[PDB]
Amino acid sequence: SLAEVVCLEMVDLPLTGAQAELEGEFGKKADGLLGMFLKRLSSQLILLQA
Amino acid sequence: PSLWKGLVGIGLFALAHAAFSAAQHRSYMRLTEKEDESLPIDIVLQTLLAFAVTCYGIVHIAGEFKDMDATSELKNKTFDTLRNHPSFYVFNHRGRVLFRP
Repeated sequence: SLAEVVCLEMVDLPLTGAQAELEGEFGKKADGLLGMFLKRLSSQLILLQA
Repeated sequence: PSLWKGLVGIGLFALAHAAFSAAQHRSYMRLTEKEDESLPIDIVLQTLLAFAVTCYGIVHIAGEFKDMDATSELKNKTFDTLRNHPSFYVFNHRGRVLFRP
């Protein structure tokens, strides 16, 4: 059936398990600066644990 | 005190951590293609504080100054340490017959 391709599109593969964390720490919109600080620190802590 | 070295060390560590945080944020912004392109003020404050602390620390660990007036270094000298010439030393004194003949 592939001898008569009529349309073709190239979609990007989903995000890796590592690139999935970048959405977590950035974009959570913490209330204050001290909260965002601990949030980013905890994300980097999970990264160093991994 | 001698704790300025630890101060500049902690400052440099905080600066490296802020650099890593900026790298992460840049990677995220290039991943999602946002038109804001604004670094988080949370990491900017850390970068500025670490820079200030580290600069103030290295200003202190650089070493102290010394007076320009030469008459200030010789104020404690005495003639007992200026008459002696290490080149013209002679060993035929009484110290040889007195101390350990």
